[PDB]
Amino acid sequence: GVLKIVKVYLAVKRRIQPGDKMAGRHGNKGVISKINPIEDMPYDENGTPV
Amino acid sequence: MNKEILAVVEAVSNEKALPREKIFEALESALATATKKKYEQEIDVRVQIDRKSGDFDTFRRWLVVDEVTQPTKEITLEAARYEDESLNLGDYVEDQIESVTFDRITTQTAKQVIVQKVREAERAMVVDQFREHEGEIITGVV
Amino acid sequence: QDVVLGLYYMTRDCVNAKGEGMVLTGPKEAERLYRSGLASLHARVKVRIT
Amino acid sequence: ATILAEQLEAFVDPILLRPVDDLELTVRSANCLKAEAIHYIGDLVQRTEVELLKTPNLGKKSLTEIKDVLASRGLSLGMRLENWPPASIADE
Amino acid sequence: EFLKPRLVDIEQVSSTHAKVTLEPLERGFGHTLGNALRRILLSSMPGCAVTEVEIDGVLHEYSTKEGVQEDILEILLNLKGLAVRVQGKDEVILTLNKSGIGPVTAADITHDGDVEIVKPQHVICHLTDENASISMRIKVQRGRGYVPASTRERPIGRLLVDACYSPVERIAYNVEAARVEQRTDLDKLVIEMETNGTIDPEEAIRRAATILAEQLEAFVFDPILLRPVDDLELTVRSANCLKAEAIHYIGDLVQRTEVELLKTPNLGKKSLTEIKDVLASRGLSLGMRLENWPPASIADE
Amino acid sequence: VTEFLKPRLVDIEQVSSTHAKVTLEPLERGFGHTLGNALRRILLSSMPGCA
Amino acid sequence: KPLVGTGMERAVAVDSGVTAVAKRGGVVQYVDASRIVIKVNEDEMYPGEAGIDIYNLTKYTRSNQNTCINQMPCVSLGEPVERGDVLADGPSTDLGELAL
Amino acid sequence: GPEEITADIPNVGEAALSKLDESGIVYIGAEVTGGDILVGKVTPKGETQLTPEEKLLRAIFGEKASDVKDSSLRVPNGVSGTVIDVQVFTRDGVEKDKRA
Repeated sequence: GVLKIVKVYLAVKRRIQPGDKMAGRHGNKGVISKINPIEDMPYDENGTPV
Repeated sequence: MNKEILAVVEAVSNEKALPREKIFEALESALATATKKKYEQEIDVRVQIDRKSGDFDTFRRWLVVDEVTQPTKEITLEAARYEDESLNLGDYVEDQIESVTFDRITTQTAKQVIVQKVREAERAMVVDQFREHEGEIITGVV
Repeated sequence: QDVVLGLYYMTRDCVNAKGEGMVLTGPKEAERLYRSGLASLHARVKVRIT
Repeated sequence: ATILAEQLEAFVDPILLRPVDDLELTVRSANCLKAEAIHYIGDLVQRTEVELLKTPNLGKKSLTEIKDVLASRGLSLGMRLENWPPASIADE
Repeated sequence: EFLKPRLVDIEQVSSTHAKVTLEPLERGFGHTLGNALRRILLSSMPGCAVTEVEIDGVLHEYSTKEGVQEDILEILLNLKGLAVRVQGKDEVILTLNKSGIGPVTAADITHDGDVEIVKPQHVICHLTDENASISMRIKVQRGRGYVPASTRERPIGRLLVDACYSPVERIAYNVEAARVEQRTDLDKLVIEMETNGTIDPEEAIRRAATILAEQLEAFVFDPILLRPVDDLELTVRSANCLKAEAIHYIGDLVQRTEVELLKTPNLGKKSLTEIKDVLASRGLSLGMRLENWPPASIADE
Repeated sequence: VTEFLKPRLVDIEQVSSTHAKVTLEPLERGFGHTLGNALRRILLSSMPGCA
Repeated sequence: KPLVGTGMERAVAVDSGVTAVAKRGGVVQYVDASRIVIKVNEDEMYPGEAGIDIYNLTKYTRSNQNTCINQMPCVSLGEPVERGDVLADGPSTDLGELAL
Repeated sequence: GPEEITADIPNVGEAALSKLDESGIVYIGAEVTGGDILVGKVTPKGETQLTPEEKLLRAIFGEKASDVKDSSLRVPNGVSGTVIDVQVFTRDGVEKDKRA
């Protein structure tokens, strides 16, 4: 007792935000807590921010 | 042709002396109207009124003219050269159609708008009634 | 955890730093000497505290 | 703030001129006009729409595309040029 | 009497990045102006990035076009990295047409009379058949910072990319000691920036100093309306001009516009001068709108 | 593109005449640190005076 | 890619089934985001059933964990490929390695 | 009676079906928000009979079943997206509509 089935595929693009879980490959987990600007990052004596 | 509207045509308590055909046209736009802000610009009050049919499918228009107004309906003598000069000047030739909304199972398509259109028809009727007298020494109660 | 590391690095001492054995008229100019770049965070010093 | 501010006072128609092929419509709409040896839309504006409708090189869908292009009123507005150039279109 | 910084040498050592030089500076101002101008240049500079793309035969950005070995999403990333200068417009629409086997470089865009591509070797995608051609419209506009797609499209054929309106990449200052001009304890501020070609370096340091000096600019019931028109210090004619329109309080004069009073000949030429003299105190006829009479301070008790 | 948010100091909540607490709002994102650091280094490092 | 891997990435990538491993080596004829055509070399080729292989890649479709199992072609045109070799990278792969 | 999965229904707005086609199913490519309509679906409610009040409203539509309602599929509240692929399966015997 069904006439027709309509299936629709939504394609969300989820970026990153404070609250996602990132982790390395050794057990160092962590909730990313603040997405800083570029300027606040510790840079070295070449210029590149970490 | 389910002869659904045919029986509804002659209801006709208060819509007997009134423009029966026009009322159906308004009802069709109310069902196909109401929530119709897509297509190209709006809806289409005008529609090929076929008594036998009953549910006159919403038909559009092209309105042959000679100017550059109302984009949707714009025809010219140079544009009518493809149809072997069959179009004249000032003709309301139709060359497009539209769509409705299910049948009677979808109440509110023309129900609020259907009553709205009915209301508009009633307003026109009241205007005609007041024009019949056109000012007289009548009384009334506050 | 982070805050006890910040305190344990702050209130400690080393046998030579910038401003070893200078004398300071209060804790306000102790922080002023740390911020301007004339002493170190752990450098033993006579202060006058109340 | 006065010190820091004193340390900084030593620092502080295009649619007709475009080609018919450059139009947003398909290549057929441009080729309908280009069949009469037209490369710029200024040449399309130099000729009347009635004169284009009297030639079967344009099609029925090409007429609708021409209407869609003329809806912006930048081309096919029934104008007359000297040959190509307006005064703003001057040689320098 | 502080020594003032003046730009001395702009060493354009490569096409992208340069080394501007500030000299002289008293001691302490090197790190101050260095960190300040670094943070302004990385924060907010006017860039010229891309916003919308409309590939012709593509409905949504997750599809694939017949005859190009990259997806439409990868074409959007490669167009997001496009380094382009505009000159006299807010936004601009660039047009791309390319047909044939091989790459579609960034020099295949039909350039307008003011848009200038600064790196024409930039690959977008690779066409890979004899009759398989892309034909797109690109929308490039000014901006400031990072404006993503989620914050800000009407047909289904537009494609929104993110917008990184930011011309600079890496700003590094290196303070160092200064020679003669016959005084020691002076400093030189040498700023090596890293532009993507869309911003001149002296223009960048000038806009950064203008932004910072703009930020330091921050510190470097009416009793006349409630009173009657006749209670005014002017003559009785000035009050009677307003009173001819059945006005007894100056609040009624403030409720109506001066243009509405000038459209009535009940007021005279000298009455207009008297009204100007009354409005010079800015207590009445300031173009306000009341409920009818009463403000909140004018409350009934 | 150049017209930011421009602040003005909303209050000077002061204790006795040689001590104060001056606020500033609204500043564009990331400019609180650059004005605090610029004014801090200028006041704390190089002011004219006598002692 | 992993800058610091263990060399075990190619076994996990190729020996799974997310990449499009070449069956018979040869010369690529037509690369596209949809399909990849290999022309089989003559020293690997059957006498009958003349034979040039077509790999229909799996474009954007739903996985079980609501991720996006894509395949991207990683070969150029006119490029030689050997038997037992990656042609199309899969999800979280790069040139036949394993990039999580 | 059975259901109806054509265009809109009643109780709609220009914002009720401005992204749907003429047969209910959302387009391929229409970037939707959280809480729009993807598939428009109306079912039945009361059968009753022929009311005297709305005699010209219950006969003009030709609904001798009717009183249909509203049960359209909606994007669940919170997620955005872009409709990339639509499948329509039809049990055999049923009339295929124009989009099928």
